[PDB]
Amino acid sequence: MSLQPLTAVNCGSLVQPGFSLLDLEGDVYLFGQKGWPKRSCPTGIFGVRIKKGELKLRAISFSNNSSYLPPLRCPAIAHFEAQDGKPECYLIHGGRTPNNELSSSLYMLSVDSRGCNRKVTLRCEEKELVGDVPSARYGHTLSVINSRGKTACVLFGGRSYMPPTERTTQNWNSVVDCPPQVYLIDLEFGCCTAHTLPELTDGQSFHVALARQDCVYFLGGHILSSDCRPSRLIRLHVELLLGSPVLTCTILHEGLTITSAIASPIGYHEYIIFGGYQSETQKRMECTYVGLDDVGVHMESREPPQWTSEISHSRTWFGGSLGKGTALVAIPSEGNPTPPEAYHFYQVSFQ
Amino acid sequence: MSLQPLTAVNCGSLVQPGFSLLDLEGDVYLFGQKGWPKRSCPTGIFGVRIKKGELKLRAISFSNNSSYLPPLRCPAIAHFEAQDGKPECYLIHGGRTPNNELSSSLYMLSVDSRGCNRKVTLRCEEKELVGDVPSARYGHTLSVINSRGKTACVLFGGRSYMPPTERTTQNWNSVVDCPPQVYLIDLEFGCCTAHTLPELTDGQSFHVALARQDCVYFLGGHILSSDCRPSRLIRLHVELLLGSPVLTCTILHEGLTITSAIASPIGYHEYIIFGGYQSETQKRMECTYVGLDDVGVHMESREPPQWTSEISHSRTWFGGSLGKGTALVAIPSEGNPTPPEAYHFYQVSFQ
Amino acid sequence: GLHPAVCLAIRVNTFLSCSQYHKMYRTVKATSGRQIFQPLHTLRNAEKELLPGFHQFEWQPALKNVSTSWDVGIIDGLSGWTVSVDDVPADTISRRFRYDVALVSALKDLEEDIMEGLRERALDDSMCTSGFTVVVKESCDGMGDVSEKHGSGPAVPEKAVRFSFTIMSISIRLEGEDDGITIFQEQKPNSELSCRPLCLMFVDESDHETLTAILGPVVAERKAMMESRLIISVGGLLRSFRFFFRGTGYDEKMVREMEGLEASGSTYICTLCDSTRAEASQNMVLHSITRSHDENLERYEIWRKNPFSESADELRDRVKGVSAKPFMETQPTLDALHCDIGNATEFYKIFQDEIGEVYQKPNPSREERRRWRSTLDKQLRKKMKLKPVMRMNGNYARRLMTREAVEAVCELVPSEERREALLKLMDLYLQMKPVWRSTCPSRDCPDQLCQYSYNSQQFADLLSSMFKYRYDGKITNYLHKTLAHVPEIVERDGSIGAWASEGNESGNKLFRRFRKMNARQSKTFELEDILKHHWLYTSKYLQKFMEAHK
Amino acid sequence: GLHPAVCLAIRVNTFLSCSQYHKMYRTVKATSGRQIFQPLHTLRNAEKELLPGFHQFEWQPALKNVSTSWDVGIIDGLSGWTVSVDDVPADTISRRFRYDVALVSALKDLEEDIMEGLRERALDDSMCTSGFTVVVKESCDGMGDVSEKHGSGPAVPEKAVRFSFTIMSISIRLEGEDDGITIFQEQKPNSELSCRPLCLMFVDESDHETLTAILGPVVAERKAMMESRLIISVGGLLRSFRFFFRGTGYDEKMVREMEGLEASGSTYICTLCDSTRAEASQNMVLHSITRSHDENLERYEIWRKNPFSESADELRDRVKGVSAKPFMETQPTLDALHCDIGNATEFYKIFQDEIGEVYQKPNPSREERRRWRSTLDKQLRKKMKLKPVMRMNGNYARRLMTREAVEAVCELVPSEERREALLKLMDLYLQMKPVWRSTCPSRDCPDQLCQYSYNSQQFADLLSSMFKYRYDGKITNYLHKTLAHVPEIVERDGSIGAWASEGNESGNKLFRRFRKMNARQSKTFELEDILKHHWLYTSKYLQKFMEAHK
DNA sequence: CACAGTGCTACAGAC
DNA sequence: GTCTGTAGCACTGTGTAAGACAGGCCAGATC
DNA sequence: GTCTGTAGCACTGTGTAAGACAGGCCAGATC
DNA sequence: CACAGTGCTACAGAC
DNA sequence: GATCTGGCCTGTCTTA
DNA sequence: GATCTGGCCTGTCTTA
Ligand SMILES: [Ca+2]
Ligand SMILES: [Ca+2]
Ligand SMILES: [Ca+2]
Ligand SMILES: [Ca+2]
Ligand SMILES: [Zn+2]
Ligand SMILES: [Zn+2]
Repeated sequence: MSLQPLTAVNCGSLVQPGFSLLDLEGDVYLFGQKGWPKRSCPTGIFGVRIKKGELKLRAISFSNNSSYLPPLRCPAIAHFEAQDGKPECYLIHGGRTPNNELSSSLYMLSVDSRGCNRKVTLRCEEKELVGDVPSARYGHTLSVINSRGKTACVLFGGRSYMPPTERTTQNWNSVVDCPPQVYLIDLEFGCCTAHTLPELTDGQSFHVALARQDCVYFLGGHILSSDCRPSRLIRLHVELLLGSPVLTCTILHEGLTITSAIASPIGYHEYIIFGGYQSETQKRMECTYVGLDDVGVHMESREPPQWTSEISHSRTWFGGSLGKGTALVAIPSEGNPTPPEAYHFYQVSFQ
Repeated sequence: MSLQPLTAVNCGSLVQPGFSLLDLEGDVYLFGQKGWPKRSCPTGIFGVRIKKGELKLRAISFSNNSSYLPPLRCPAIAHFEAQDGKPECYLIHGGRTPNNELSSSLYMLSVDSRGCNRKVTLRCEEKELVGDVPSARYGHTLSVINSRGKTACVLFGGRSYMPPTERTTQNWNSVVDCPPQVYLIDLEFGCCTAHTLPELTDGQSFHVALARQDCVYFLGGHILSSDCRPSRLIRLHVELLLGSPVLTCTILHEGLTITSAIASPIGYHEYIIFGGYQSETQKRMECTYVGLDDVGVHMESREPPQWTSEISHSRTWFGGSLGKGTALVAIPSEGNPTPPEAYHFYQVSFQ
Repeated sequence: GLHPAVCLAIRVNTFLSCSQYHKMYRTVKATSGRQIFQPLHTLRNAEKELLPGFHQFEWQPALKNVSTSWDVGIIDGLSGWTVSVDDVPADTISRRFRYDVALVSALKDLEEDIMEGLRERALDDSMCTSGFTVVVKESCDGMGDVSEKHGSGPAVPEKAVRFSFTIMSISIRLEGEDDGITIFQEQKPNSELSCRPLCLMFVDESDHETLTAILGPVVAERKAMMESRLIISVGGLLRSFRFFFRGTGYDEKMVREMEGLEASGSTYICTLCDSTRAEASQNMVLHSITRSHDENLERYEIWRKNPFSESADELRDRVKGVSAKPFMETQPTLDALHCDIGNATEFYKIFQDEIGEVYQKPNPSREERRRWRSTLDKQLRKKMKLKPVMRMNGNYARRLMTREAVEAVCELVPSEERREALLKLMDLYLQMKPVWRSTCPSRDCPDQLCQYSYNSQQFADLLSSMFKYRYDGKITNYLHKTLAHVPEIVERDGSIGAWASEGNESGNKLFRRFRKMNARQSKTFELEDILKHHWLYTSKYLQKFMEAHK
Repeated sequence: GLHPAVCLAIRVNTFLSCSQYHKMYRTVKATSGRQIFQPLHTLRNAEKELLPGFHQFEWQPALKNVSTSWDVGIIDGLSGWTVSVDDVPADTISRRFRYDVALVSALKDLEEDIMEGLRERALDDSMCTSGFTVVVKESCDGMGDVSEKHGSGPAVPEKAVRFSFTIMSISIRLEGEDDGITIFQEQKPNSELSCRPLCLMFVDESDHETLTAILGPVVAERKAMMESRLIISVGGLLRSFRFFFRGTGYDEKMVREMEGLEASGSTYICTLCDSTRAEASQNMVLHSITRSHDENLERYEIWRKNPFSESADELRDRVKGVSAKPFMETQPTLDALHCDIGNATEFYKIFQDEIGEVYQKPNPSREERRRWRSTLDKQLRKKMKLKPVMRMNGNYARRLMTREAVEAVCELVPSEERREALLKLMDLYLQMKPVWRSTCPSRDCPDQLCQYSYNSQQFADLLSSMFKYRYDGKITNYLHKTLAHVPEIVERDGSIGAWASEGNESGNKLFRRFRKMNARQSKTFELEDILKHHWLYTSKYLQKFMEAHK
């Protein structure tokens, strides 16, 4: 366990408090630049490379085949691994754009060509969705499941803006948890089914999803109605059987209380959960390891890296997982005159 | 006959609107600087080296046995040529202290030691003046003369502050031309004789003096009573006999009208007057050549180096002669924010 | 003594600090009183009438997604940000009036001048109450270098954004035919005295995030507002107004932001036109205005959907510079102020390069260029009495372009053909300037207006001929805008300068004096108080008391 | 109908612009008037009394090198510069009152309070009128970032220098016998309400040549004036004043620069003592004040004349670092304000080093320097409600110095005995601070005063104990000044901080507003009318009216 | 222990 | 029982550019 | 014949930070 | 053809 | 050996 | 080869 400071070098104005790291085929790409894309990099996506403490951001270039994506802030990323037909995919949906609206449109982001010289072109294919569309929402989570042997996806959680009845220009900027109905999205075709369950009383937000082998475990998120941070862990088990995707669920004894957590895969299916927060005021310092198996998910805390007094004292913090048990964290920094760089960074690593 | 534009490199805060340039034994040292000396060079005297357009100023350090000098503004310099026993002399008297005052004390400044690497220690020596002392004054002129064959010195011109009885805190900063009496200063001993002038019914200032072979020519200068800049040039001739240094004088018909002129030596005794102000607004562009022979002064205009429109339009300009027909000029400059260098420079040369 | 309205105006309108005022009141009262002025709590109690959230109103049809409660005063503009640590920060403080309410109050304040314009018209009273049309110039402009307060939180950036509107005109239509018939028209729209602040924020223009969060509700107000007509009981009679909103008052950097255009030195220069740098260098004077809201929106959908699988380099040509979703409609119109500043600083640059011989020796150094600037400014001050400048304020931009200033920098350039050239150029400019900067060129300067196109033609031909070295592949945004789309604009509007940024921009000065003298002052309260006090400064009812009928 | 004096006080005391005022007058007069306020032209001849060059006076013995004319008002301070091109140019605008005249006007304005103090004393007013003693604190402090005006001429720098004074006390001695006897003592000297401007200039502090040219006359009348006693006709009778001039209000840099010292970081730290930097490192609490005017003057004459012929290094050792002839005389005293800011910034730096572990790792990287600043200011915002500064105002020094502010930092330092140590330090500081901050510690805070030497001993011991790594060869000027010469100067002047720069400095705020509201506004007249209007702001006569007698 | 504010809300005093 | 003036509340604005000294070391000239 | 209000005079203060594009070339991966 | 000032001086109008 | 891309660094421009 | 002294850069301090 360890952490070391990172200088953001040039161009640290890109990062905003929510953002997303896409780890695919080795190098990982930052996503969700602050504001609208600048023609320095119109694509919107950046390869990130960390070398000798320096954090360098490179301008990706999309393929001509692709649609271009707005810099969504806090979307649901589900990494879909490599298999037929066309590996490997990052399903991004739907976040909220640099204007204030919620996309509610699923994008599929994939690698395309390389290099020639250390260069990677990408392609974004938006997919049409008929339904029973998912309501436009953000901070929900999405996950990839395979039942015999068909692959589908599970979409649940997240806030949305107040429906257009109660919607008022004084309450316009409020949000509310969208209702608790899971959406099963086939990757292709674009059919989105909406089911609900009696076990799910309420909607959540920022609840970290783990997905393996036709089963999906939602960690405790943040419920806005009763303002609890459930220590109840949630599990659900779906199997797709012609011609319906039948779905079940269970509550668990014990689950974590943390919102806005960072899951960095290390082992086969074993992740290290950093966690953003214990409670509304006080952030979680504790670091935790989470494996999962067919019996169930097993939790073991591991000794957290010793935090510099700065990050121990910082009000808010965020980041993403570079994967391979390696992850990035980010600390806002107040200084005058402006740094200008707004965020100190640290790289964290397991074992 | 040409001008090279000069960069002030670092540290152009030193130079100031009046100042003096001492050319002795090769290199020329700048003298006088804005305000009081700074610890960087406490002596107050800088070596000047001009290389590849760069104007570089270096600290000079005095000998242990020498007095330290205030950065005078507009003193009378007389460069005393090599002979028994002790070349090479610069008689500086008395200028204007940066803390605003007139100093009536006369300094003899000279070379001492080198290098061991390109370093010249100097020595300053006050001289007690037995007199019959000269009233403290500025912009007056002083020049060395030799008669049969002993050597004395001639001091005349300049202004001074209002008589101390008549000086009121409202008229304090006013200044009047001191009375027209010449002071013959023997270098040693300190005897200063004051002498009346039936031919000069008025005092003047800024009048460039050229002294050859026991005769001294005062080129035109600004008179503050009638505010006229006489074209007439005024020659005097000094008779040193035992024990009476009686003094005669004569008016010359026609000469140049100039104030604050720069005399740059070229030939043996041939200096070119480099110009100054002809009127209270227009500044003389024309560059003029002056030989001095026993018959009289031989004066010929010379084709002036073509001035960049900047200096052709400059409100005011000043400088000093580096000798060997080479000299420096300086143009105040504006902008925003500060350049920082308040003065652009140019180097002029003959042939 | 005197009526509390006259007292209030004689406070608001001479800039007296409340504590300053009360100081004075105590003094006049104690000494020889027979107190005259009215005490503070009775000014405050005379206040509630003038601010919004007071006069009752109703909208036909009812407004979309807007509350029907008409009593709401100053609202914190955060507008329900849930301030959950887990979400985007709540950092920015703001206060705003609910737009519709600010309107009806702003306008019922004109009830005086609208009824007196109606009686000037000698127009029917009972009949034709409902046929009105109201044209509102709105403007939004940002302001930097604003220090902040220690305070309890929340942490907030330095720069402050002030969103304001002004009522330009109000007119009538019914029975029919009859064009439409002006009633009231703002006589000096560029005065601080008429600009109505609406939203005050602490935000940097650069971050788009919080700008759209806090101005989002405002936009839904206008857009939901255009369709409805407003019903106000005025002169005893309820009457129905239509509102026509023109945003004209932005600097271009911010226009470019709000409309998703790439900015601001981008190859696609014109906000109103599709020409690149090079194509605008070739043919300067011939262009047709395309860019507007609806097409920019369809343009973005092309940039995103991208149905033709075209490559980026060329895609950007096909959408012609729209990379982002515009969140507001601004009328396709130029701004007068930064046009004047852009051209002024241009000729400052041409002069500068023209001192030194630029076109003989094409490749000058840093040092000759700095020296050229030094002789230029030294001369301008020596003759034109203009100090050197940090940045080009329009006031030095008005004394810079005159024939006198040019003829004082004519002495500088030795070449006697060039003097002819830039001198004649400047006279061309003075001939076309009033065209856009006067309020209504149709009246004040008709003969310059009819000659504009031909006049700009000799101009561009003169640049592309003599000055070409500077203009070959590069032209400032403003030279292009001003040599191309102005005849089209004044044909579409008839006015430019009246729609200029001044009234917003110039009002910032008030904001600064209201963050110091009449502020609260603590982070929480203080915007509320600058805003209220602004609104009073700018109300007519108070200003009528200034002349006191001479 | 107000008396024109009362009205005038309303005007200058509530900061009302002539045009703002006349606006008010017209408005009140038209409505219900019965005009109350008095017109402009009757105020303009109303204050002819309150300005200088009005009341008649004379010195005996007659002053040296000063005219005998007592009617002279605002004088251009250039004071007869011939402004010939050939000479050193006159680049500066200034205006000043002839110092003596400014004085008799200040005092003739205290006539009221000294008569009511004399009666309160029941000291017979008519008898024993000649033995007065007047103690005048003068202060000179400069100000940056003042933008030049386009104007005509001449060219002038941005920075502006405001030279002022204030009457601290006036007392009496005769018949003999007892001490001297206070009559009047300024009750709040640090108020900008009493700071009397005298000379206003546009000058850069850096150039000595112009600062001494313009302030040269002023000094000459001080040092010619110390000798002669004043004769005023006051309370009906001719009475005579002695004046004791203490310049206490200069900041350190300017003290050094008018005293010929080497500013500001030179090896010789103490303006009041000969100690070097490293010499003041080892020993701290023990020092004896030497440096004084006549001594620095003789010391220059040594540095110049140089009879012992030491090399530069040794020579600078022999005069203890006097390299220049001082002109002004300045009292050997310590400014309170910049003392407070210098100590606060030192503790701010100690905090920064205790965030990280400096003594554990002696060689910190630059990135961690910035990182420590960022967590420190994060902390001080979360608790203590403070926001970082570039230069530190003393008001952030007053929130930083307190013990509960050291509490939010004590939570940052992991180490326990450190956390105790700096906490103990800060309590030492709060115990010694009031000594030099409060007006008269001889009464207000006697026990801290008596314990101060022991208390500072305690402190320096603590420093050289746990902090030595920071203090080994280097100590900030003010830490030394405050740990060394304070008990001495409080014993000497009797009190300190009443003499602080505060009362000068504050007044600068007025010079900014008075250069906008009440400026003329053009280069020529602008200093003249700021200065006049300031003087009127300062006068007691008006503030009396503005009290309204409860 | 700088000092004069900065506007509003409560909370007392006044016919 | 309304009217009126003053203390709570937290916080601002005026404190805003230069120089000194120490050590290394590369450039560059004697020798 | 004093008192009073308004036009001459020259000039301010509010317009204040980012990004785009083009060419070089050295670094560094690819073969 | 921004606009409301910024103070003072002359220069007219008013009982 | 020698491309290509990415890099900064610089050299500009245009708006604020 | 190899000093010396400067020279700049860097480095920081201390004041405003
Ligand atoms: Ca702007
Ligand atoms: Ca602005
Ligand atoms: Ca200062
Ligand atoms: Ca100051
Ligand atoms: Zn166009
Ligand atoms: Zn000392």
